Amino acid sequence: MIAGITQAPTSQILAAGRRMTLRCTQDMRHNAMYWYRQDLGLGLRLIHYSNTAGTTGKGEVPDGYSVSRANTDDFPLTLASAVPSQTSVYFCASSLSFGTEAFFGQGTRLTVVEDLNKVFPPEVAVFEPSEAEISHTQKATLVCLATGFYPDHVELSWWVNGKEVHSGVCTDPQPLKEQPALNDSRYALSSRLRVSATFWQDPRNHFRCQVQFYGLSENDEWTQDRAKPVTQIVSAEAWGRAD
Amino acid sequence: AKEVEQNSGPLSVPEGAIASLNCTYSDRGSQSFFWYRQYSGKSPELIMFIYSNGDKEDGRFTAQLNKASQYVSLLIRDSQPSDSATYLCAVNFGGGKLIFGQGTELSVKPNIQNPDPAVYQLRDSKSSDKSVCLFTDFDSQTNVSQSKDSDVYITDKCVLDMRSMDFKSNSAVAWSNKSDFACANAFNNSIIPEDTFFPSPE
Ligand SMILES: [Li+]
Repeated sequence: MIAGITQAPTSQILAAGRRMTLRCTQDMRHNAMYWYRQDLGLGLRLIHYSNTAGTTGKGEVPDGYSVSRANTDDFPLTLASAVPSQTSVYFCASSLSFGTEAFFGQGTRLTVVEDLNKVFPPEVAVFEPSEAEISHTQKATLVCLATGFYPDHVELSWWVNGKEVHSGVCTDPQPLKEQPALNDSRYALSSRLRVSATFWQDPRNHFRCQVQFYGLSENDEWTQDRAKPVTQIVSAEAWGRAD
Repeated sequence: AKEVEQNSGPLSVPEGAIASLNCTYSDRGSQSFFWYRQYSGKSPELIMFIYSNGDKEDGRFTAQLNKASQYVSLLIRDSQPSDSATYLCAVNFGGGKLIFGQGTELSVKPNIQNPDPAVYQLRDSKSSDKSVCLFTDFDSQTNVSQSKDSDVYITDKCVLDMRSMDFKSNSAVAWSNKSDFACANAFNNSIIPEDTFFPSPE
């Protein structure tokens, strides 16, 4: 019945030089609140912290960020002038008092881009189990590929007969770069779903790979020929086949 | 992480074995010690806390603190592939700071029952010229190398668990839009073991 800690937005693409406030609110009457960024080599680095309403302090990496703590509920993180090194995953956390268990929010993917029309949605395709796999193992692996996306703000899920599956699934933990020589390279991500040969063979079974992309908001301006690369779902699907 | 330190790993542990994670910290002002577990694309969640010297046990987890030697450790008995996560050491310091280490990625490798290494070619369910290569059913000691060609894409391996069959398997995927590509150009002798079953697609 408490909402707990919630961060807003869940995703943001920012043009360089723009101001941005990440919000974090909690309805748990917690006194201590924290902002961290997480980056692949570096783990979680404390940006700023606030042990109590009206007191804030600098963490390990405070430069380029500020916070305030006017109220117990809220701890806003402000980027005065966003630069590409601020591309990160940001986590707000809170604890009842300084020293107790920290509870983390869901995280905010923030990508700061110098050029907005580097931003692209994924294309999605499902590849059907090979007949040689079915014959050799009595199992049937489907592969989903999400390709051509930038930045890497995607969540891939599998849906079998309208219900999300987790069993027999694995998805790459990191997307790969399609052109690693380019520092603005588009990305690709794959996932597998493996079922028994008889499940795949039933033409009543429906398999869908769904990719949630987080892009430009409805606010942002767009002037290119192609569609505005908004936050959107791209899917692909296959039906079971006896033959 | 500078007052709190951890090896980044990845640490690789065979399933069933003890996984051991260690963390060191600055002694000035350190009060309380935490182990967080963070799954891929998720938030850190508290698994254990400790504040006095000695062992603390909870199920398969054992935390150990030695403040004199300035380390804290986590043991995971009977390790399962679903323990694969990043483990984050956190330390409470006087004045308000909750400082995290860099995290150690633990990979708990399944014992592949019947290795049957194979590379299969799969066609797009939609009308196109597209296919992907699936290397699968290889043992957990197989290393999948990154592509050496810009236009050939090769993923890292992952473990899937078909829970109702009690069956785990490893796989990696490759693909390319190069005109003369064969799956063997990606899953070549630098990656695949001897006697990989590599059937021609029909
Ligand atoms: Li081997």
